[PDB]
Amino acid sequence: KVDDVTGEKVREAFEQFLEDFSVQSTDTGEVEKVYRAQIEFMKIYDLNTIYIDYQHLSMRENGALAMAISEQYYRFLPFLQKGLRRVVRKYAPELLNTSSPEQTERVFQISFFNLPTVHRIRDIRSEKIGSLLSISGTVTRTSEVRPELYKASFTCDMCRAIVDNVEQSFKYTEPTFCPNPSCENRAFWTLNVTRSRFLDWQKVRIQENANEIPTGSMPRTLDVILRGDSVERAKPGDRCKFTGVEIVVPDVTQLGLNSGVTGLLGVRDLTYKISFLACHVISIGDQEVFLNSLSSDEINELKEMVKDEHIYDKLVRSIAPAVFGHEAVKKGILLQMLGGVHKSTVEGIKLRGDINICVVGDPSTSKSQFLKYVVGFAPRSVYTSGKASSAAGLTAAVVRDEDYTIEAGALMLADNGICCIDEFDKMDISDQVAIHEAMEQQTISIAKAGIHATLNARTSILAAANPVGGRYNRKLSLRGNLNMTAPIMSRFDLFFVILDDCNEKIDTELASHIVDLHMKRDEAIEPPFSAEQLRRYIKYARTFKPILTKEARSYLVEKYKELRKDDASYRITVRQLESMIRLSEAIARANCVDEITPSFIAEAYDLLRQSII
Amino acid sequence: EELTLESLSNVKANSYSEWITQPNVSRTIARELKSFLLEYTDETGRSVYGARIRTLGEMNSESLEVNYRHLAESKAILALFLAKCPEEMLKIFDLVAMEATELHYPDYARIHSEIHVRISDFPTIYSLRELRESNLSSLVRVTGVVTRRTGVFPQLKYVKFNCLKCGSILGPFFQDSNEEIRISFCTNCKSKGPFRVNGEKTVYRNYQRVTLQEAPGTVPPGRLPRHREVILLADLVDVSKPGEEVEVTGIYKNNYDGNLNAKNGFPVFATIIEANSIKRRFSWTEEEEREFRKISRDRGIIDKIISSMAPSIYGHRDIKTAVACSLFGGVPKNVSIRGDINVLLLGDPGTAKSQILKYVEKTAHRAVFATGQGASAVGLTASVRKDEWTLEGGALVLADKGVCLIDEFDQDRTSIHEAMEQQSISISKAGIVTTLQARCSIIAAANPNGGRYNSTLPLAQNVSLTEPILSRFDILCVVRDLVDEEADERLATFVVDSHVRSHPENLQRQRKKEEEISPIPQELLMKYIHYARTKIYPKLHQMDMDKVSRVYADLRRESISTPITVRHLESILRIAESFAKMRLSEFVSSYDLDRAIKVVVDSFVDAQKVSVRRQLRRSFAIYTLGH
DNA sequence: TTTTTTTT
Ligand SMILES: Nc1ncnc2c1ncn2[C@@H]1O[C@H](COP(=O)(O)OP(=O)(O)O)[C@@H](O)[C@H]1O
Ligand SMILES: [Mg+2]
Ligand SMILES: [Zn+2]
Ligand SMILES: [Zn+2]
Repeated sequence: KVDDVTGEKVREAFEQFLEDFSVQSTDTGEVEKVYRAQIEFMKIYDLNTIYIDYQHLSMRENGALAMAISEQYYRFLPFLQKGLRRVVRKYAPELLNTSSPEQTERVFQISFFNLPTVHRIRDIRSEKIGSLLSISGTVTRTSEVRPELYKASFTCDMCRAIVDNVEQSFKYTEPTFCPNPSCENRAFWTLNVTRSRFLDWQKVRIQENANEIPTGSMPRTLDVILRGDSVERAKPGDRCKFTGVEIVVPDVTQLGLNSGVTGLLGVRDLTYKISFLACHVISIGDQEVFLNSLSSDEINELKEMVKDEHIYDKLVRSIAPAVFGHEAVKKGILLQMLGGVHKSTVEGIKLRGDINICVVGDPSTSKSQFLKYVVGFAPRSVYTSGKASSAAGLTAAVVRDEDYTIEAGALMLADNGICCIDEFDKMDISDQVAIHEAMEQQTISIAKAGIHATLNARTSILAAANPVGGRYNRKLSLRGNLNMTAPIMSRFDLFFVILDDCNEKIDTELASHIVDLHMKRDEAIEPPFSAEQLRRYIKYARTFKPILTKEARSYLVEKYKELRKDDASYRITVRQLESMIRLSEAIARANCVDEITPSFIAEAYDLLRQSII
Repeated sequence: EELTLESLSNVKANSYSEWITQPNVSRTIARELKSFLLEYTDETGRSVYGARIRTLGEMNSESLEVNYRHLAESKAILALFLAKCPEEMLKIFDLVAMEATELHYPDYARIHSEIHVRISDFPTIYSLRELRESNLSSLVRVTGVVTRRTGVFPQLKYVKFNCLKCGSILGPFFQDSNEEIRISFCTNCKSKGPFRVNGEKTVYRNYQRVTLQEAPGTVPPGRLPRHREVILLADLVDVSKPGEEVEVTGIYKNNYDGNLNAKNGFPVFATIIEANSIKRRFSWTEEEEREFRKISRDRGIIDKIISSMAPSIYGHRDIKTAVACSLFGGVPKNVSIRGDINVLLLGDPGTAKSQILKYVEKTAHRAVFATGQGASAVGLTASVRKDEWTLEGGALVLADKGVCLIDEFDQDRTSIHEAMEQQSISISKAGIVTTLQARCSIIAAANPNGGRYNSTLPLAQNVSLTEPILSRFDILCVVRDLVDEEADERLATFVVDSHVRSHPENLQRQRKKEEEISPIPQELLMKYIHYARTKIYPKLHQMDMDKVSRVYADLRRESISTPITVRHLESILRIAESFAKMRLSEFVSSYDLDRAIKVVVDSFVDAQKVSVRRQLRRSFAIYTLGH
């Protein structure tokens, strides 16, 4: 056959890079041949794929091998796999076989990782076709894993000659001429499913990131393909980097299974479609188990702010560092992010522990910046404007793809996390009702379109509206000062109503603060804690499970009685007591106390009292 | 020559199936399987499979139940072999079933030429997402909720054919249920050609497919639920209904189709499961029958039941009574007397009415819960879509003698109208006039006039429902957010205690957890309603019904004083029957009628609060509260 | 179904 002496040279260099790499940071520069050690671990677990750092092979042999493979990855891949099999035979001959009946050949997936750079979706070019690259972006769509037919096998339906180890092209391929020279069967190739080996496969769609080419352009999208262990390796709707080769997808319909090339196809033309074949995938976007996940210094820092007793106030201060004032509102953020203990009673009734906050401020109150910080600083956080939004896009949508199927809405896109709702006032009343039922149920059911599916839809909602007429009439009542269905009002945990004040001192302070925010830009802000530090502490608190206390039971019952008397009930109901308990849970989580404290209930009582105004 | 079971341990074959297909290997496997069936026994020593065969013949069932653990207990080698290559050993074990059944029931082939093996308790389990190509071609135990079901249509179990060229007859090839035959050749003349199916020789098996979707809870949070299709074959066809959670065990098969090929531009195969044994994941028993019969007593059994209604919800004892009566219901007397008890649960928002409705949902053997805004009147009634051309039923229709939980009170309104007037759903969709008998109880709830209840103006004025709608309710309930420091304190104590008891921190502890908030255990209660409705059929007391007549006449007189209807009398009778049922009384007693009178008189009192409430109270103090 | 000017 074709010598491809360069190919076999690359094979040899690749096996020598896999076995004689002789590099290891463990025990300082002491060489372990980390690829030989990875082969040893491979024997321990008997996987298929081999993780290969691009930088390792780059330092290997001056990176000439890295360059060659990175360009002609497609051409070199069979040689690389053959060399990997040779290495396995050398050191892990057991793994050389799949490893009872006969064990077939084991396929090894060379999933290179840690590439030098990531090229953006628009950076993609035909020049890179077949070259190993890495692409970043969020996963807009995915596919159910399905068994691509890697190696095919067919029984000759005229002589029974069985074929095997037939690689398939994009279109389902079949043997052309019977291997049995005596036989002359050119069709009738009953696929031997048992003999043939199928690899797992999954289509995945991604879109351009916001700060990628935002300049006057719609975010470009790419169809990457997951194979082998990579399948399902990443969750949907998350920014991740995919390393692999650029694959050109010919139209199978043209293959037969502007114009296109022809005269091969034969008379038929052929139109292509570029795509990407991911080899390795990396995402970039218990209390004791969480601590284990943390680094030693990270655990120390955790303990450090745990020891701090002002920690509560400093955290509240850290919230929305750019935003000035409205400290109670920042406290509301913190508490909602912490959430509350969700529980289902013995009777089974589910009791939500989440907190759905609502904000009613005049324009320019920076509520927009408020939500921007919230979502940006919040995982599982979705931001949307009520004025421009569709119910299905917000909760869930039904689409037909070969065939009726479903598409997650904002609630799904952020279920079990923050749900920012900007311009809520402008939001459609019917859509508001859809959310109402969905959030109250903590569940979304797609009854329509024939299908009757249902999804968890559990999450927290940060409603953001403006008072009717762009201004809150203090003479009027919250219910009436803003257009919104009262029952949904009942299930909004909080209502931060933002008013204007002519306090000259406050005006001067805020003006100076803004002007500094522009002068010194980032230098102006200085929260007590870093956002990553804040998130680590927050998750640690999430790990906590507050427990109610006898004194707390009492304090709660008297405080609820006092609230009922205060309204004496347009805004005071059993829902208010439920929110009181949830706020107590959130405060304890901020206090990182497994038990509730009447002080915590006092804080929550003051919070709700202020919300009442 | 045949081989030993230990010899079978040495697979010594290219594949597990390759080993199984070995002739002597097949003989050994069959012998061992028959040995297991006849020999393997419960610890009691009785041949569990012997009794299973006995029943199989008796019931004429064509599917034989099999427990995987039992074979794992003995002959586990065959368990592993089957797991690796389910199809082959399934066929062999089915023949073993032939032999085992015939010896105990000679000539059973007449009753069923064949039998189907039904493995059970398959240890390994995977979710739809868990499924992997490694899993393919092997048995898998999976769970989910059926999304859509197709009608049971016949399929060609066995097929002969006829070459158009000569084609007198072609072999009776067995259809695989996943692909066509496509012989693409003729034995009579060596070549291709149109191979007309031989209608003379062909076996037909019932065929069906139902889509299965991952359970919501099973879905990882944020993760998108996935669904796979599972083909159901004869016997297994039409076991469960769409929207029902189910677990199945079948071979994870697959096949080629250029459709997906072009769709994904890659050589990928569609994957499907051929169900071998289905399982849906309440019914009382003799122990519970006799236990209910004892506890059925005059000792405030009605009161105890009410106390166990919505125990998570404080007070509302009248509401608890109404919902209990609805759960048990009343005996219908067709000719067309309704037996259902339609109850509306009007209340101030956030008054837990939705929560008690959900409680009933959990506490209801069959019920339908829908949202007036989030539920479609079409989805309540029916819809038509291509299957092809087919219709589907509606939620109201889905409610068959089962309480129809609903709230948030258009097309839905007229659908209820037709429903309340007659418990059936007429429809002429696609120019096909027909009716769908729902015959089910209804439960309603809403906010008066979309705002805090108003004592002024009657209850009807406090709502917007048409008076017909109001009357056709067996009863109506009103809840008001009145403020009382003592009641508020009691409610707060109850709520905080509920949160504490429900807190995760707080199995054997369940007995202390229930805290006797419910006098009867909830499970026993659920079985109680089921057993009572199934068996208890109250008999009205004509002698007492005379006093009922004069009482209704008095109520009519007072309505003229300031509006009763025969519907009120029928509601009183129905709820008296329900009272009898709650205490497992097949004979209605005067006390049932007294409670019915009080309840219905109260439901009449809810009308016209500021107008007449006091006058009605004075008039009926003896009729409703006097005794 | 969802989005969508446009008229009714
Ligand atoms: N009697 C009661 N006992 C316990 N909780 C109650 C009671 N009445 C009202 N509640 C509380 O009110 C809250 C809201 O009730 P909900 O079912 O939403 O009423 P609605 O259906 O009117 O919205 C519930 O969480 C429930 O705990
Ligand atoms: Mg409710
Ligand atoms: Zn051949
Ligand atoms: Zn012929």
